[PDB]
Amino acid sequence: SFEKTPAIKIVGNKFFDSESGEQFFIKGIAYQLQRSGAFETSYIDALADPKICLRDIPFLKMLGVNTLRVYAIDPTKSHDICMEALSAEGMYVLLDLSEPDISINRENPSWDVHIFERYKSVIDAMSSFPNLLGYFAGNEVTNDHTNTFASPFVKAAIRDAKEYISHSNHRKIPVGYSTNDDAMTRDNLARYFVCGDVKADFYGINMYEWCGYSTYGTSGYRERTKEFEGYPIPVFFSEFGCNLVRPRPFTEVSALYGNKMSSVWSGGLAYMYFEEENEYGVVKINDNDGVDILPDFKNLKKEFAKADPKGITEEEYLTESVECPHIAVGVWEANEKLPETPDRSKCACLDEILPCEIVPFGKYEEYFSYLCSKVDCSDILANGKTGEYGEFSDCSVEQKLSLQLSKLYCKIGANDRHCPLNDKNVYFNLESLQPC
Ligand SMILES: OC[C@H]1O[C@@H](O[C@@H]2[C@@H](O)[C@H](O[C@@H]3[C@@H](O)[C@H](O[C@@H]4[C@@H](O)[C@H](O[C@@H]5[C@@H](O)[C@H](O)O[C@H](CO)[C@H]5O)O[C@H](CO)[C@H]4O)O[C@H](CO)[C@H]3O)O[C@H](CO)[C@H]2O)[C@H](O)[C@@H](O)[C@@H]1O
Ligand SMILES: OC[C@H]1O[C@@H](O[C@@H]2[C@@H](O)[C@H](O[C@@H]3[C@@H](O)[C@H](O[C@@H]4[C@@H](O)[C@H](O[C@@H]5[C@@H](O)[C@H](O)O[C@H](CO)[C@H]5O)O[C@H](CO)[C@H]4O)O[C@H](CO)[C@H]3O)O[C@H](CO)[C@H]2O)[C@H](O)[C@@H](O)[C@@H]1O
Repeated sequence: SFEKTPAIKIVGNKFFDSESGEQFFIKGIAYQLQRSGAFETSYIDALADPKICLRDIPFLKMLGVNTLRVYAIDPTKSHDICMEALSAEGMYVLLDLSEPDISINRENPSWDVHIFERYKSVIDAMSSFPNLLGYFAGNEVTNDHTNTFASPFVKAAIRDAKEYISHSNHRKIPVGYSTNDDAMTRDNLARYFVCGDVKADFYGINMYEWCGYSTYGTSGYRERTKEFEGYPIPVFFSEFGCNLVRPRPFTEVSALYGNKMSSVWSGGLAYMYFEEENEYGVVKINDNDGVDILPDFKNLKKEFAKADPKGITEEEYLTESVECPHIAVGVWEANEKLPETPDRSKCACLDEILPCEIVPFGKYEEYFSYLCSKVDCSDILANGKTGEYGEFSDCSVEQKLSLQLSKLYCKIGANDRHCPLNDKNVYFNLESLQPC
């Protein structure tokens, strides 16, 4: 049963309970374990392990959260027990689609079949749950003025995730973006993610402006609120909880759910449940695998308990694209033109027909240098600054390398099955001889 968590839907720039019509405000906390290699996932999926989630849910209930943010799940594992247990306590999940080893690389961005398949797998693993609030298609990808060209790749991912969900049988779970709070890029990022023909469904900010005993005015929350007034999609703090002063009083929570902010913001999620020697936890897991409550826990509990956002109902709420920011060198370099939807079938042709391949089974960046000095690699280049994307730029890194390897082989024309790269991961594809 999911009775206690009816699906949340979006209308304009607010979330609503699809059954009651009441505005939904997030009172959340980030919930993600980390390991302190070839045999286990690099990330830990607490939602795949009942003994973990069932341990923590009583404590989450005590905090008074209705939402968790989870950054990584393993789509090969079941999640129904933990998701059902969360639902039974009125709790929803915001979930990143990426994981540390499969994400858009902010410094060398690509939007390709490998990352897209990761996104689809998470969508197919998690979309049956009514308490799946939303998916993030990226987290802090562009994070300063030096990597703004990564943002078109994120927007393509938003487009493609939304279309994959739309064409599937699943409930249309919204797909949004989570950003940091760099003063130089934050305005352009917010506009970019709602400009042109592709838009984020919602927008979360990792918000650390309020440290210690700050105020609505001095913290910055007042100005942030003024600037998001009328922003066309729901906006919330995907993280908050600056730890400069401890124990964190979390007085920002009083502001966030107060009358002035509640008209603009859809709430927020504290960062985070687990203590990881980074002093951001509200609990610490002991050597006995038990939960030790930390000094922050009671302050967050008290502040959420007191939080009573006055919203508006769906019915009362109910009663021309935005221009993309202009390009300026060193300042804003995210082209409006987006990479194409990765095409698994086109890219799989490379696996079948290419004479020379590199298996997925330091090397890569060096092998590109070498190959791309001998053949023209334009067809695998992706440029988010100029909006120019090569024909095979959506294929996996290994497919892109294999294409260049095979072009070099054909250019040489020895036709002797010696792939022109002496390396254990290189092989001559025998299927290439079979007569996309
Ligand atoms: O320099 C050349 C070498 O570059 C390497 O590539 C680097 C590349 O791997 C790296 O990718 C970034 C991802 O790792 C990153 O993944 C995100 C996680 O960081 C995030 O963690 C969250 C954290 O943000 C929050 O504060 O706490 C959470 C709870 O603890 C924690 O989970 O989770 C996200 C969701 O799972 C996850 O996506 O994502 C970035 C943005 O998309 C990626 O950029 O990027 C580096 C550049 O910044 C690259 O250097 C190559 O692999 C090597 O071959 C090269 O030698
Ligand atoms: O470093 C990697 C992590 O980067 C994050 O993104 C960064 C982003 O969060 C950051 O935002 C700026 C805020 O930090 C800044 O906040 C200011 C407060 O820190 C300050 O606290 C005062 C304190 O200075 C004083 O000493 O004592 C006071 C009493 O205790 C205390 O309140 O208050 C200021 C207001 O008076 C407040 O401004 O505000 C800036 C302007 O809004 C924010 O931009 O900016 C960084 C770049 O500059 C970002 O890199 C990511 O989210 C993390 O995931 C990364 O790990």
